[PDB]
Amino acid sequence: AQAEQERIRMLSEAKSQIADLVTLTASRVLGAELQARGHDALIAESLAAL
Amino acid sequence: EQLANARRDYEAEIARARQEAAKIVAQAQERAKQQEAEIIAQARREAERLKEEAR
Repeated sequence: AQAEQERIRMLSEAKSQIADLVTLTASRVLGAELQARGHDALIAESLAAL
Repeated sequence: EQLANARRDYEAEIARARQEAAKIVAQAQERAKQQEAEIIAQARREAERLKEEAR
């Protein structure tokens, strides 16, 4: 049981790293795709909200 | 004579019991320590190996 817990401990850091990396790559896709989709066209949403 | 005869048997029976029981001590301690060390060995065989395989 303790060895299973210890393996999960290493997996827990790996799982958190995997989740953070996946979400950061999803964000960077927006960041990379932002230049092609439009660099400064985001002001339209803010004008409607404000 | 009766007092001496009783004393001889009492002296013969008094001493040897502790020495004979000491024959227990070696074997019983060896068994108990070996089995506790086997418990430790069973605990340690999984601890390192499962972590290495889980890596």
